[PDB]
Amino acid sequence: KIIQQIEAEQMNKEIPAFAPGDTVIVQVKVKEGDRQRLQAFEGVVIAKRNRGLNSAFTVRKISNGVGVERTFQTYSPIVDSLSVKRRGDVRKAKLYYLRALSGKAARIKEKLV
Amino acid sequence: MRHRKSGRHLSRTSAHRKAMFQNMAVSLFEHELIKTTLPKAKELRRVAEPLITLAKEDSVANRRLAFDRTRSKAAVGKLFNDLGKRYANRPGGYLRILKCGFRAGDNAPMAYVELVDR
Amino acid sequence: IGVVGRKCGMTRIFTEEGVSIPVTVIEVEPNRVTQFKTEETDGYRAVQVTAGERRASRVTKAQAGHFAKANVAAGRGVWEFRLGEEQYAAGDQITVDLFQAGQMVDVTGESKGKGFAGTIKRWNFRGQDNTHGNSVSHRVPGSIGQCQTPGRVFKGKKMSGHLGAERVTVQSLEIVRVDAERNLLLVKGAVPGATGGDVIVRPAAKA
Amino acid sequence: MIQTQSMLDVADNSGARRVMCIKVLGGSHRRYAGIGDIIKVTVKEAIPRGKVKKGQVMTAVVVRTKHGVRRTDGSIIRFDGNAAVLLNNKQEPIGTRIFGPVTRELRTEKFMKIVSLAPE
Amino acid sequence: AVQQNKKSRSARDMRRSHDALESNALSVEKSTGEVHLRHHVSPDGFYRGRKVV
RNA sequence: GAUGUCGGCUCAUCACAUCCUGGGGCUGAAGCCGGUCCCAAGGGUAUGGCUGUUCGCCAUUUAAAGUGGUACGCGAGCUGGGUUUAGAACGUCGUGAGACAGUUCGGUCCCUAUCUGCCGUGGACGUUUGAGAUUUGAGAGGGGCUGCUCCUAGUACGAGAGGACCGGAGUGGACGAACCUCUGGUGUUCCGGUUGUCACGCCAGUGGCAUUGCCGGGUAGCUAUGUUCGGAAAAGAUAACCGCUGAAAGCAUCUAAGCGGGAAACUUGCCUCAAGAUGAGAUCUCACUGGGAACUUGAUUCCCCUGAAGGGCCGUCGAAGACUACGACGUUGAUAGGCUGGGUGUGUAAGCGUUGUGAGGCGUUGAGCUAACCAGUACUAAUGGCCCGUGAGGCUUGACC
RNA sequence: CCUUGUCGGGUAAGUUCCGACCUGCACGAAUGGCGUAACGAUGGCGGCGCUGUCUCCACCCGAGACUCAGUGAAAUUGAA
RNA sequence: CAGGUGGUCGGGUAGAGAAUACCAAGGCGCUUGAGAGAACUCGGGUGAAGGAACUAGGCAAAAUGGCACCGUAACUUCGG
RNA sequence: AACCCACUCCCGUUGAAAAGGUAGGGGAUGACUUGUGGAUCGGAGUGAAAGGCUAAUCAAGCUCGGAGAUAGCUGGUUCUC
Ligand SMILES: [Mg+2]
Ligand SMILES: [Mg+2]
Ligand SMILES: [Mg+2]
Ligand SMILES: [Mg+2]
Ligand SMILES: [Mg+2]
Ligand SMILES: [Mg+2]
Ligand SMILES: [Mg+2]
Ligand SMILES: [Mg+2]
Ligand SMILES: [Mg+2]
Ligand SMILES: [Mg+2]
Ligand SMILES: [Mg+2]
Ligand SMILES: [Mg+2]
Ligand SMILES: [Mg+2]
Ligand SMILES: [Mg+2]
Ligand SMILES: [Mg+2]
Ligand SMILES: [Mg+2]
Ligand SMILES: [Mg+2]
Ligand SMILES: [Mg+2]
Ligand SMILES: [Mg+2]
Ligand SMILES: [Mg+2]
Ligand SMILES: [Mg+2]
Ligand SMILES: [Mg+2]
Ligand SMILES: [Mg+2]
Ligand SMILES: [Mg+2]
Ligand SMILES: [Mg+2]
Ligand SMILES: [Mg+2]
Ligand SMILES: [Mg+2]
Ligand SMILES: [Mg+2]
Ligand SMILES: [Mg+2]
Ligand SMILES: [Mg+2]
Ligand SMILES: [Mg+2]
Ligand SMILES: [Mg+2]
Repeated sequence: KIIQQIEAEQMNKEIPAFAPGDTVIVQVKVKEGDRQRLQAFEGVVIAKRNRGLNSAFTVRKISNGVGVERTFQTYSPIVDSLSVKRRGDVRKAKLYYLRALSGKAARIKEKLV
Repeated sequence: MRHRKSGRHLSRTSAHRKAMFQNMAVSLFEHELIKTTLPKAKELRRVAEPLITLAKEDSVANRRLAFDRTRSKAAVGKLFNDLGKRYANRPGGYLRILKCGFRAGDNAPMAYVELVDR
Repeated sequence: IGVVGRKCGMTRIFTEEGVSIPVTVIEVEPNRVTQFKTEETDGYRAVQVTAGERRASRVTKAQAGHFAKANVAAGRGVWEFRLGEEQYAAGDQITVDLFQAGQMVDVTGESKGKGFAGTIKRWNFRGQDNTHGNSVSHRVPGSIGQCQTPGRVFKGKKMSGHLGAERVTVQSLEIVRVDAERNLLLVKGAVPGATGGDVIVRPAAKA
Repeated sequence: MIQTQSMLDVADNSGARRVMCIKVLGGSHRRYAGIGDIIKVTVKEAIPRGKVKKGQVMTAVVVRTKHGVRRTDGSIIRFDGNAAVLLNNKQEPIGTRIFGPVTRELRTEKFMKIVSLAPE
Repeated sequence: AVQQNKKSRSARDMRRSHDALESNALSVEKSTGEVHLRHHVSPDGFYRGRKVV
C-alpha cells in the first residue's frame, strides 16, 4: 500500500463527471515563444481509463476536413479545464466504431436528455 | 512462461473442462463423498464453494443463477433446502481434501472430497 | 557503502512544468551493522549489513550466536559492502540519510528468469522463411561451424538455454526524492527484478 | 512516410496528388521516419495541371501520420492519413497554401516557413 | 544416427548408476498401530486418529 | 564394396597486403579539399531494379558501402532457380537409329545422435573433527561504433570566391542490456450483442453444438512498435614519428651510456562468473567430554551404551522451474484455497409495475455479474514422526610456562 | 553464335515483356506458310483489390517433446 | 492395418437441394493412462504502422462468394 | 453433390499406408462410369503411342529342364619344424 498512498497526494481535483459519448471542450496550455497561453480543443469523447493517476481519456475532432484524435492525461498540469456541452446515450463503453464513419452516419443518438 | 497465472489445463479442451467440473459438483451434492484424482480435487475447490456461498440467499434470481451453472433439478433442490442452512454460520472453507494412496493401474494419487459437517 | 531495499512497483510523478518522470519506488528497512572487517585480521576493509524480520525458529545456533556479538537480533540476508575509509562501530544504524537529490546511483539485483529460451529470444537471431518451400525448420538455429578444418565447434558459440535470473546492474540512475518518514527512495528509470525483490543502492563511481 | 514504398499524399497546392517514399534519409539505415523528417519521394499521380510533372524525384518533409507524435507527457496527437510537403533543392517549399492541420512539434529554425502558412 | 563401436560392460553399467529407488515416508498410527504413508489415509481408514471412511 | 557438385537463407571465425574512424612524414600542401608512403585489426562495413547467377550495369544513400582463407566456410541446418536420368519441340549435322560442351516447357532432396565438441543443469566424492553464513581473486569472458548542428569565429588564411586546427556544448542514427508507470498489441478462464437448431413439461428465462458459431470490448501475466540506461574520463608501459645533452670521428650527430613527449591497438579502469585455484585460501559463530575385549600397537578391530550441531525424506506453495536445483513456510502459524470489504472490467440483469393491437419504450435506472490484483481474517489443508550425521579431532619439528 | 544488336514504350532504376529495324552464322510454303473469335488445373510480362509473404516478429488454443507406472523395437558394431 | 468393395431403405426443423448446421429411430466413447504447461516441430486464432519492400516466381495465406433489379467494352465464325 | 480422376502446398519417409492423409482442384447425358460372364499370350499379344501395361516383376514375363552354362575378372584357401 505504499504506491497506493503516494498516488493520493498527486491527485488534486481538476475534472467533472462525464462519460463516453459526450462533447467536451478542453483548455490546454501552450508553452511556445516564451509566453504561456491557452488553447481550446473541442470534440467527442471515445475512451476512458480509470487507473487512478493513470487515468486518461480520448477525444476526436474533425479539423479542416481532416480527422484528429488526442489522448489526454487526466491529472496533468497541462489539462486545465474541462466543460461538458452535450451528453447522450450510447450503451457501449468504447466508441471505436467512429474511426470509420464520417458524416451523418457518425451521429451520436439522443435517448438521454 | 506462466508467471502469476492461475488455473490448470488438465489436458482437456476448454469446453470439456467446463462440462466436467459441472458434473463433479452435481455428483458431490448427492453422495457427499467422492474418491477422485488429486489434481482434479485441487480445482474442484474453486467451483463448488461459489455454489455454497450462493445458496445462503434464497431468491428467484439466485435459483436461476444456481440452475444456470450446475444444470440439474436435483442439485438445485438439494441446495437451498439442506445446504446453505446447515452451513449457515461458517465463513468459508466448506470441504476438505484427504490424500489417500495411489491408483492400482497407473500411479495417480487419489484424494477424497468430503463436506465438512456430515 | 550502500543501502539494501526492495522493489515495490513503478509509479509516475509530475513536475511543475508538466513533464512526467517515470519513478521506481524502493522501500528501505533501516539497516543494522553486524561486523566491521578491519584490515589487520582480514586483509580488505568491509562491513556486514542486515535487514530484519526473520522468525526465531529459523535461525540456527551458529547464526544466533553470531547475531549476538552485536545486539542486532537480525533478520533475512547478510550483505557486505567494501568501502574506502570510514570508521564504524559494531552495533550501528544505517538509514537513507546519506542520499540527496541528483546523486546518480547504481542499482543491482537479480533479474526475472525466463525458463529455457531459444536463440531468437536469448541472442536475437533471425528466422528462416515461412512459405517459400521451407521444411520443418522455421525457428531453428542455422549452421554452427566450418567444415573440415577446425573440425570442432569453437568455445563460446551462441546456442539456447536459460535466460537467467542472474545478477545485473543498471548504471547511473538519478534520485528524485528521499523520504525519511515512510523510508522511500524514488529512482528515475528501470530497476532490475520482479516486484517484491531485493535490491542494492550504491553511489556510482563511473560518474 | 515511415517506410520505403509507403504511399502518402501531399499537403500542398502546386504539387501532385499522391507520392511514394523511396528512401529514408538520415543515418546508415533508418528504417522509419517520424513527423519532422526528410524523405525522398517519387511522384506517382499528378493533378492534370499543377507545377510538378509525373515521375520526378523530389524531396519532402513528413507532417502527418497515423502513428502519431509523442510528447514529454503521456499525451499523443494521432491523425488519420499520412501527409507530406514537397521541398525544393534547398529546403524551402514549392507551393503556397498548405491544406489541413499541422503540428507545433515540427517548428525549428529551418521550418518557420510552413508553420506560418498553415491553419493549425 | 548409429554408433560406430559398441559399448563395453563398463560404459553400459556406468550409465545406470544414477537409477535407484526410495519410498521411505512411513508412519506408525498412534491408535491402531498400523503402518501407512506420511500425510495419507491409513489402509483401514484412519487419519490422525479418526475414522473417516 | 559412393568424399552429394553452382547461387540464395541462417550462423559465423581468422589474416592484414586498411574501405571507415585513430596517430604521423613528404607535397608542384595558401584555406577547404587532396595525392602518396610508414604505424595501427579495437568496433563498424547499405536498401532496390534487371538476370539462375557470383559478377556486372544502373537509381538512391552513407563516416564507409575493404580484399582474401575456412572442402571456391556452412544440404545427418533449409531451399532446388542452375547443371540436371526417363516425355515433348526448334535450328543445324547423319540416307538411319541418333547426336550437339546450341536453345526452350515439364520433372520424388532419406536418418529416432552412441562417442569427441558445444550451450545449459544436477549427482557422487574431496578440501585431514563436523556444521551454518559472509567473503579475498589466481584466472576467464562481456563491452569498445559514429553523424549533424551551435559556440569559439565569418577570426587565421586568401585578389576575391571560399573558409579552418585545438577546445566546448547540444541531440540524432545503428547495436546492446534491463524494465511495463505511460502509448499500444495479445488475453479460447471476464462481461455483452446476435444467427440456425436441440433441450430443460410449456410461457418467460437459460444451457449444449456449429473453427472461441461469428463478432464488439478487456484485468493480471507476457511483449515492442513503447520507457530508461550504456559505450567513457583517467593512469601506466609503447608503435611510427618528434626530440634534449653527447662522444666515438676535435666539427656534426635523437644513441653507444644518459633523459623525455607519443595512438581507438597492449595492461589496468566499468559489468558478470570465479578456491575441483587438488597450490582445494581467509574471518565470525555453534556443536559433541561413555565403557569393554580381542589382537598387532599412526594401534587396529569388534561388542554395548549413545546419537548433538545440523541436514534429508514428507506437506502447503513460489514473478524459481523440462526433471532437478534455488527461495519462502509447517499450528512458535497468513504458505496456498475459501470468506468479508475494495479496485478493475462490462454497460442499466431477472422479476414486478407500466405504455401499446403488437415488436418495443419507460419507473425497474450506473443496475447486476466481475479470472490472474490489493487489504484483512485460522474457516479447510500444511501431524510435538522417521532416516542420516557421533563421542573431543594423527604424527614429526620449531617457537612458546 | 557474336549479343544485354540498335530504336521507341512501360519503372526512381527493366539481360525478361511489348512495338519496329533487316546485317535470316542456322525462317519458308501440306516433316504445311501467315492470320484468327471462343476455349485451356498451359508458357511469359504488367495492373487494381488484398494480405504475417516481408521490415521483425509478439501473444493465445490444441496434439507431441519433458516427468511417473505398464509393455517394449530398429538400422549399426575389430577392440577400447 | 486412417486404404479397397456391386445393389436397395433413407424420418424432422431451416434450405432449390441425396449439399450444409443441429436432432428422432438405432448405434457408438475409436484396447495404454495420469501429470506438469520449457525450447523446438505440427494443425489453428488475433495484430499497431506499412502494404510484395519477400522470392527463381503474389508459392502460400488473406480476400471474393446469395437472390432480385439496374447496367455493360474492344472484338467476332453474328451463337458468343 | 453421389461418382470417376489426380493439378498445387504442407505433413509422412523405421510411414496408419511397398504410393496415403487433411485442405483446396478438373469432368459430371456422355469419345461417360461400372457389376457379372466370356475372347486375345511370350520375339507373342494389346496400345487416342508413353517402349506403356500382360498378378507389388517387362527394350520382350513366371516356372521347370539343357546346366555344376561361360568368366584372361573380384573374394577366400585351414597343423609344426
Ligand atoms: Mg457520418
Ligand atoms: Mg465449441
Ligand atoms: Mg520464472
Ligand atoms: Mg512448416
Ligand atoms: Mg585436430
Ligand atoms: Mg565404404
Ligand atoms: Mg600495416
Ligand atoms: Mg562449398
Ligand atoms: Mg533435408
Ligand atoms: Mg554437412
Ligand atoms: Mg582499451
Ligand atoms: Mg421461449
Ligand atoms: Mg446435443
Ligand atoms: Mg575453505
Ligand atoms: Mg535437533
Ligand atoms: Mg511443295
Ligand atoms: Mg501446323
Ligand atoms: Mg482439357
Ligand atoms: Mg516409460
Ligand atoms: Mg434431411
Ligand atoms: Mg499487421
Ligand atoms: Mg490496420
Ligand atoms: Mg531482395
Ligand atoms: Mg523484387
Ligand atoms: Mg493460391
Ligand atoms: Mg465405387
Ligand atoms: Mg468435386
Ligand atoms: Mg461442372
Ligand atoms: Mg523415348
Ligand atoms: Mg506389374
Ligand atoms: Mg552343356
Ligand atoms: Mg555358375
